Amino acid sequence: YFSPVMVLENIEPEIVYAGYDSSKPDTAENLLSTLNRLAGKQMIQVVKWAKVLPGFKNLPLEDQITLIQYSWMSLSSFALSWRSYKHTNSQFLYFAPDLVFNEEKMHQSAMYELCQGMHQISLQFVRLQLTFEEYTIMKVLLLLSTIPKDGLKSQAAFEEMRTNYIKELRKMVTKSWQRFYQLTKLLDSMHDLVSDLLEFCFYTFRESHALKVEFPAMLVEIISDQLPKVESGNAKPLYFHRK
Ligand SMILES: CNC(=O)C[C@H]1COc2cc(F)ccc2N1C(=O)c1ccc2c(c1)NC(=O)CO2
Repeated sequence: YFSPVMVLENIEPEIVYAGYDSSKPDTAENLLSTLNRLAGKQMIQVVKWAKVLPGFKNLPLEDQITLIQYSWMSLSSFALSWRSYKHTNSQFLYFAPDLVFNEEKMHQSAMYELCQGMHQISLQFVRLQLTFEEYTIMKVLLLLSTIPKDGLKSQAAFEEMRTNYIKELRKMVTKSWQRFYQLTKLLDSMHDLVSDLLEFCFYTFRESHALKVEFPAMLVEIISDQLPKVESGNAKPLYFHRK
Protein backbone atom coordinates (compact mmCIF):
# COMPACT_ATOMS: atom_id res chain seq x y z
CA TYR A 1 0.00 0.00 0.00
CA PHE A 2 2.78 2.50 0.99
CA SER A 3 7.49 5.91 5.98
CA PRO A 4 4.07 7.67 5.68
CA VAL A 5 4.41 9.02 9.29
CA MET A 6 7.52 11.04 8.21
CA VAL A 7 5.25 12.54 5.48
CA LEU A 8 2.49 13.30 8.09
CA GLU A 9 5.00 15.22 10.28
CA ASN A 10 6.00 17.44 7.30
CA ILE A 11 2.52 18.19 5.91
CA GLU A 12 1.15 19.56 9.21
CA PRO A 13 -0.59 22.97 8.59
CA GLU A 14 0.91 26.38 9.51
CA ILE A 15 -0.41 28.43 12.48
CA VAL A 16 -3.75 30.25 11.91
CA TYR A 17 -4.58 33.50 13.74
CA ALA A 18 -8.15 33.97 14.95
CA GLY A 19 -8.22 37.71 14.13
CA TYR A 20 -9.85 38.24 17.54
CA ASP A 21 -10.83 41.86 18.33
CA SER A 22 -10.10 42.28 22.07
CA SER A 23 -11.34 45.92 21.84
CA LYS A 24 -14.86 44.57 20.97
CA PRO A 25 -17.10 43.43 23.93
CA ASP A 26 -16.57 39.78 24.95
CA THR A 27 -20.11 38.60 24.24
CA ALA A 28 -21.13 35.05 23.24
CA GLU A 29 -22.04 36.42 19.74
CA ASN A 30 -18.58 38.04 19.23
CA LEU A 31 -16.57 35.02 20.60
CA LEU A 32 -18.54 32.37 18.66
CA SER A 33 -18.34 34.51 15.44
CA THR A 34 -14.54 34.66 15.91
CA LEU A 35 -14.46 30.85 16.53
CA ASN A 36 -16.51 30.26 13.34
CA ARG A 37 -14.19 32.55 11.30
CA LEU A 38 -11.23 30.53 12.69
CA ALA A 39 -12.99 27.21 11.84
CA GLY A 40 -13.48 28.41 8.22
CA LYS A 41 -9.75 29.18 7.97
CA GLN A 42 -8.82 25.74 9.46
CA MET A 43 -11.11 24.07 6.93
CA ILE A 44 -9.04 25.44 4.00
CA GLN A 45 -5.97 24.04 5.75
CA VAL A 46 -7.67 20.60 6.22
CA VAL A 47 -8.45 20.40 2.46
CA LYS A 48 -4.84 21.36 1.56
CA TRP A 49 -3.48 18.69 3.99
CA ALA A 50 -5.95 16.02 2.82
CA LYS A 51 -4.88 16.46 -0.88
CA VAL A 52 -1.27 15.52 -0.03
CA LEU A 53 -2.22 12.86 2.57
CA PRO A 54 -0.85 9.46 1.32
CA GLY A 55 -3.71 7.36 -0.13
CA PHE A 56 -6.39 10.12 0.03
CA LYS A 57 -6.10 10.79 -3.77
CA ASN A 58 -7.16 7.14 -4.44
CA LEU A 59 -10.67 7.87 -3.05
CA PRO A 60 -13.30 9.33 -5.47
CA LEU A 61 -14.10 13.07 -5.18
CA GLU A 62 -17.58 12.35 -3.72
CA ASP A 63 -16.03 10.20 -0.91
CA GLN A 64 -13.31 12.83 -0.23
CA ILE A 65 -16.02 15.51 0.29
CA THR A 66 -18.16 13.16 2.48
CA LEU A 67 -15.13 12.34 4.74
CA ILE A 68 -14.09 16.01 5.15
CA GLN A 69 -17.72 17.13 5.86
CA TYR A 70 -18.37 14.31 8.39
CA SER A 71 -15.01 14.66 10.22
CA TRP A 72 -14.56 18.49 10.34
CA MET A 73 -15.54 18.87 14.06
CA SER A 74 -13.50 15.71 15.01
CA LEU A 75 -10.29 17.04 13.29
CA SER A 76 -10.85 20.55 14.72
CA SER A 77 -11.36 19.34 18.26
CA PHE A 78 -8.39 16.95 18.17
CA ALA A 79 -6.10 19.70 16.79
CA LEU A 80 -7.35 22.10 19.53
CA SER A 81 -6.44 19.47 22.22
CA TRP A 82 -2.96 19.13 20.60
CA ARG A 83 -2.29 22.94 20.54
CA SER A 84 -3.57 23.19 24.16
CA TYR A 85 -1.20 20.35 25.20
CA LYS A 86 1.86 21.55 23.19
CA HIS A 87 1.62 25.29 24.01
CA THR A 88 0.09 25.36 27.55
CA ASN A 89 0.64 21.81 29.00
CA SER A 90 -3.21 21.53 28.74
CA GLN A 91 -3.81 24.38 31.25
CA PHE A 92 -5.83 26.48 28.70
CA LEU A 93 -7.71 26.01 25.39
CA TYR A 94 -5.23 27.24 22.74
CA PHE A 95 -7.59 28.14 19.84
CA ALA A 96 -4.93 30.34 18.22
CA PRO A 97 -1.87 32.39 19.39
CA ASP A 98 -4.21 35.46 19.61
CA LEU A 99 -7.10 33.47 21.23
CA VAL A 100 -6.40 31.40 24.36
CA PHE A 101 -9.40 30.57 26.61
CA ASN A 102 -9.24 30.96 30.38
CA GLU A 103 -12.30 30.36 32.69
CA GLU A 104 -13.63 33.84 31.74
CA LYS A 105 -13.75 33.16 27.98
CA MET A 106 -15.17 29.63 28.55
CA HIS A 107 -18.10 31.26 30.41
CA GLN A 108 -18.43 34.19 27.91
CA SER A 109 -18.56 31.82 24.88
CA ALA A 110 -21.81 30.29 26.35
CA MET A 111 -20.04 26.87 25.78
CA TYR A 112 -18.65 26.33 29.33
CA GLU A 113 -19.56 22.61 29.79
CA LEU A 114 -18.42 21.80 26.20
CA CYS A 115 -15.11 23.69 26.80
CA GLN A 116 -14.60 21.55 29.99
CA GLY A 117 -15.23 18.35 27.97
CA MET A 118 -12.58 19.52 25.50
CA HIS A 119 -10.11 20.34 28.33
CA GLN A 120 -10.62 16.70 29.58
CA ILE A 121 -9.27 15.36 26.21
CA SER A 122 -6.22 17.71 26.42
CA LEU A 123 -5.69 16.43 30.00
CA GLN A 124 -5.58 12.85 28.54
CA PHE A 125 -2.73 14.01 26.16
CA VAL A 126 -0.74 14.96 29.31
CA ARG A 127 -1.61 11.68 31.16
CA LEU A 128 -0.59 9.54 28.13
CA GLN A 129 2.33 11.85 27.12
CA LEU A 130 0.99 11.82 23.53
CA THR A 131 3.76 12.09 20.90
CA PHE A 132 3.62 14.16 17.70
CA GLU A 133 4.01 10.98 15.57
CA GLU A 134 1.08 9.33 17.47
CA TYR A 135 -0.95 12.56 17.09
CA THR A 136 -0.42 12.78 13.25
CA ILE A 137 -1.57 9.12 12.71
CA MET A 138 -4.60 9.58 14.97
CA LYS A 139 -5.68 12.75 13.04
CA VAL A 140 -5.75 10.60 9.84
CA LEU A 141 -7.87 7.99 11.70
CA LEU A 142 -10.31 10.78 12.70
CA LEU A 143 -10.61 11.91 9.04
CA LEU A 144 -11.58 8.23 8.36
CA SER A 145 -13.87 7.72 11.42
CA THR A 146 -17.38 8.81 10.21
CA ILE A 147 -19.00 7.45 7.03
CA PRO A 148 -22.60 7.32 5.58
CA LYS A 149 -24.86 4.61 7.11
CA ASP A 150 -25.10 3.00 3.61
CA GLY A 151 -21.28 3.29 3.18
CA LEU A 152 -19.16 5.26 0.68
CA LYS A 153 -19.14 4.98 -3.17
CA SER A 154 -15.75 3.13 -3.02
CA GLN A 155 -16.07 1.34 0.37
CA ALA A 156 -13.21 -1.14 -0.37
CA ALA A 157 -10.77 1.73 -1.25
CA PHE A 158 -11.68 3.49 2.05
CA GLU A 159 -11.28 0.33 4.18
CA GLU A 160 -7.81 -0.35 2.69
CA MET A 161 -6.63 3.22 3.54
CA ARG A 162 -8.11 3.04 7.10
CA THR A 163 -6.64 -0.47 7.79
CA ASN A 164 -3.20 0.71 6.64
CA TYR A 165 -3.23 3.74 8.94
CA ILE A 166 -4.31 1.44 11.88
CA LYS A 167 -1.23 -0.75 11.02
CA GLU A 168 0.85 2.49 11.12
CA LEU A 169 -0.45 3.31 14.63
CA ARG A 170 0.30 -0.26 15.84
CA LYS A 171 3.89 -0.04 14.38
CA MET A 172 4.36 3.42 16.04
CA VAL A 173 3.26 2.45 19.64
CA THR A 174 6.24 -0.05 19.79
CA LYS A 175 8.59 3.02 20.00
CA SER A 176 3.22 -2.04 23.35
CA TRP A 177 -0.36 -3.52 23.22
CA GLN A 178 -1.26 -1.52 26.34
CA ARG A 179 -0.40 1.80 24.61
CA PHE A 180 -2.30 0.77 21.42
CA TYR A 181 -5.55 0.26 23.42
CA GLN A 182 -5.00 3.51 25.38
CA LEU A 183 -4.85 5.38 22.00
CA THR A 184 -7.85 3.57 20.42
CA LYS A 185 -9.87 4.27 23.62
CA LEU A 186 -8.89 8.02 23.26
CA LEU A 187 -9.93 8.03 19.54
CA ASP A 188 -13.28 6.33 20.42
CA SER A 189 -14.03 8.91 23.15
CA MET A 190 -13.75 11.70 20.44
CA HIS A 191 -17.17 10.66 18.96
CA ASP A 192 -19.16 11.53 22.15
CA LEU A 193 -17.55 14.99 22.61
CA VAL A 194 -17.94 15.76 18.85
CA SER A 195 -21.66 14.77 19.07
CA ASP A 196 -22.22 17.41 21.84
CA LEU A 197 -20.14 20.06 19.96
CA LEU A 198 -22.16 19.44 16.75
CA GLU A 199 -25.48 19.60 18.69
CA PHE A 200 -24.57 23.13 19.90
CA CYS A 201 -23.17 24.15 16.48
CA PHE A 202 -26.40 23.01 14.71
CA TYR A 203 -28.44 25.00 17.27
CA THR A 204 -26.50 28.29 16.76
CA PHE A 205 -26.56 27.71 12.96
CA ARG A 206 -30.38 27.13 12.79
CA GLU A 207 -31.08 30.42 14.67
CA SER A 208 -27.83 32.42 13.96
CA HIS A 209 -29.19 36.05 13.52
CA ALA A 210 -31.51 35.49 16.58
CA LEU A 211 -28.25 35.04 18.62
CA LYS A 212 -26.09 37.28 16.21
CA VAL A 213 -23.69 34.33 15.47
CA GLU A 214 -21.83 34.76 12.14
CA PHE A 215 -20.77 31.78 9.96
CA PRO A 216 -18.25 32.01 7.04
CA ALA A 217 -19.29 30.66 3.60
CA MET A 218 -17.21 27.45 4.05
CA LEU A 219 -19.04 26.53 7.28
CA VAL A 220 -22.46 27.47 5.80
CA GLU A 221 -21.81 24.99 2.94
CA ILE A 222 -20.48 22.14 5.20
CA ILE A 223 -23.12 22.55 7.95
CA SER A 224 -26.06 22.88 5.44
CA ASP A 225 -25.11 19.46 3.94
CA GLN A 226 -24.00 17.75 7.21
CA LEU A 227 -26.86 18.99 9.59
CA PRO A 228 -29.76 17.03 7.86
CA LYS A 229 -27.55 13.88 7.49
CA VAL A 230 -26.43 13.84 11.18
CA GLU A 231 -29.98 14.45 12.55
CA SER A 232 -31.58 11.82 10.22
CA GLY A 233 -29.05 9.26 11.60
CA ASN A 234 -27.26 8.89 8.24
CA ALA A 235 -23.89 9.47 9.93
CA LYS A 236 -22.08 6.32 11.03
CA PRO A 237 -19.36 6.75 13.67
CA LEU A 238 -16.67 4.04 13.34
CA TYR A 239 -15.57 2.73 16.72
CA PHE A 240 -12.54 0.55 17.46
CA HIS A 241 -14.35 -0.86 20.50
CA ARG A 242 -18.13 -0.75 20.39
CA LYS A 243 -19.68 0.90 23.52
C1 LIG B 1 -12.10 27.24 15.56
N1 LIG B 1 -12.41 26.19 16.48
C2 LIG B 1 -11.46 25.32 16.89
O1 LIG B 1 -10.26 25.50 16.75
C3 LIG B 1 -12.01 24.13 17.62
C4 LIG B 1 -13.43 23.71 17.30
C5 LIG B 1 -13.65 22.26 17.67
O2 LIG B 1 -13.48 22.02 19.07
C6 LIG B 1 -14.10 23.00 19.86
C7 LIG B 1 -14.15 22.71 21.22
C8 LIG B 1 -14.71 23.65 22.06
F1 LIG B 1 -14.76 23.38 23.37
C9 LIG B 1 -15.21 24.85 21.57
C10 LIG B 1 -15.16 25.13 20.22
C11 LIG B 1 -14.62 24.19 19.36
N2 LIG B 1 -14.51 24.45 17.96
C12 LIG B 1 -15.48 25.02 17.12
O3 LIG B 1 -15.18 25.50 16.04
C13 LIG B 1 -16.92 25.12 17.47
C14 LIG B 1 -17.64 24.12 18.11
C15 LIG B 1 -18.99 24.32 18.39
C16 LIG B 1 -19.60 25.51 18.01
C17 LIG B 1 -18.88 26.48 17.34
C18 LIG B 1 -17.54 26.29 17.08
N3 LIG B 1 -19.51 27.65 16.92
C19 LIG B 1 -20.80 27.96 17.29
O4 LIG B 1 -21.48 28.85 16.80
C20 LIG B 1 -21.27 27.10 18.42
O5 LIG B 1 -20.95 25.71 18.23
